[PDB]
Amino acid sequence: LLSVVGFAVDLANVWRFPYLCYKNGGGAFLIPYTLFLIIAGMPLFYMELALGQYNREGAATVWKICPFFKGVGYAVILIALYVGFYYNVIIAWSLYYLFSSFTLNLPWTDCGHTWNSPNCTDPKLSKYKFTPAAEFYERGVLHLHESSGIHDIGLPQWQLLLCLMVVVIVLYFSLWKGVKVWITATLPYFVLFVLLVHGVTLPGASNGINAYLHIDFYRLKEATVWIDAATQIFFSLGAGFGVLIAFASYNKFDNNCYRDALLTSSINCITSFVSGFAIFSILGYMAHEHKVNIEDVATEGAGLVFILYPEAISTLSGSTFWAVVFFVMLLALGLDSSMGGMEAVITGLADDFQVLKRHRKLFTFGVTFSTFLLALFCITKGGIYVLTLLDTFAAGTSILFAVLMEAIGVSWFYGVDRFSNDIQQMMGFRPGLYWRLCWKFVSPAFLLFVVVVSIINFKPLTYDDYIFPPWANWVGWGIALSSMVLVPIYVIYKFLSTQGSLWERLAYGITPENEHHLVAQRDIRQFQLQHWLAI
Ligand SMILES: *[C@@H]1O[C@H](CO)[C@@H](O)[C@H](O)[C@H]1NC(C)=O
Ligand SMILES: N=C(N)NCc1cccc(I)c1
Repeated sequence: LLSVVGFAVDLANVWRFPYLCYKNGGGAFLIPYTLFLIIAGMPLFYMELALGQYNREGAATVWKICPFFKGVGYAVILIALYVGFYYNVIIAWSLYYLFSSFTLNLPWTDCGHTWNSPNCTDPKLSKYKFTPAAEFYERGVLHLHESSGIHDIGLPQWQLLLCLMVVVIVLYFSLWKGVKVWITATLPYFVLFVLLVHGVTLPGASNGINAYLHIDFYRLKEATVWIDAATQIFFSLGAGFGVLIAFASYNKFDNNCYRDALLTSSINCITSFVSGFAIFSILGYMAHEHKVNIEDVATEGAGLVFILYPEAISTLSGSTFWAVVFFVMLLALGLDSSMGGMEAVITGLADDFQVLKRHRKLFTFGVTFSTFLLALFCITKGGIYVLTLLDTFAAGTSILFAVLMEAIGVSWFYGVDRFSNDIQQMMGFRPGLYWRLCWKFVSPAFLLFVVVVSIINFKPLTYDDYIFPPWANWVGWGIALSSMVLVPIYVIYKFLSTQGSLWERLAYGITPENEHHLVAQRDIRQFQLQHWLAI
């Protein structure tokens, strides 16, 4: 019953939300987060679920309702493929930490090991990169010290190569035949609650809680926090990768997508809040232990959780049991999230091409073995730089633009009243005025604003104290545009491939393929003002 908390929690909420929150202060990130969850996240979540469940198609072939928008399905499939590259490397880190967490002297506790620089500092006898946990993550896991930047990235690390190989083999044998246990669905919440309890009882964590609950508004005057919050909203819920549409493809018709959207968004909100709470309790405790400030006590990159959660584990009694339990939780959660993403990709491209649906094993090998070879850039010596580049640009302005185009193609060109009648046929009740106003007007306007301020207010990409070269930002914007350009390219392809006059081309591009016999009789809904004045 209610296998929804095992979809409402994913590696985003527990790995990416921590550093996005910490990077943007305390609750100054939580105000835009819940705002976008109320006006944009939940409406588009419910819209994607209803679309997939009604049309019975994946992310690419759901756009037979307005053919000019299939480029958006291609774009979200490419977003998912881009995210998988650096997303399986986080699972490789999880597996390496789980393998290293089977000793009784955890390697992130003392710093008399071999991966330690002569500049270590121990609070048991600061610059937040000379601590045993940070020096284990950077030099004992990543081997980042052997890399001068993103230009000088070495060869893929051997042991991380083994971990990534295991991860990719597991993903293949999970996805090679199946169309897709509850303990791996409730263990995230158990671990998060244990961590919350210990964090609130930690010494020095009151300061972290005060810093987390403190809402500074000069940070809200700027635009970085809003773009971060929007991107995290569409990264956590999954709207923008084709995962919700591909998973609703297999739902029953009478399934209540409304209550699933409501409950998933609510669990996501409370889970992210409790996750930030635990994270900042650990951060306050770390600032107390290392005798520094909370603002410069840890990294603001993707490896923040691999320094925070080991540091909290190192305090609990029986630290090895909790290390093993936490990293099994993280590994299983990441594996489920990656199964979801790769199954979104495979379902989209297999409902699009029937030869890809017939050869499920070969196509799964092609999708998995390609994200393995391209994840070899993120497991190099300077692969944290490639992972930062991808995390910044693979799902950035791209996913916002993609969900904006989904909302537009469903609300304005397909019809929001047509979509509402579809939903009323599926479940039995019209969505409601709040939902239609968010689908048609509110969510598209906010998404357009965020995309525009994301393109016009763009900060150059940096790691902790390392500035990426300009060509790195050019490469990142090329990665972001490789998906945002699929929509106009498909519009121009579908326009230059439809026989007929200009108006017949427009009609055939905006009319669902199920009703392409109407254009012959010149009966097009979108060509009347009544269609666009439907609220
Ligand atoms: C350690 O600190 C010294 C400062 O005297 C510096 O010269 C050296 O490069 C540092 N080694 C590292 C960061 O590995
Ligand atoms: N659960 C969310 N929101 N994302 C998970 C995800 C997305 C794209 C690709 C992969 I691999 C995994």
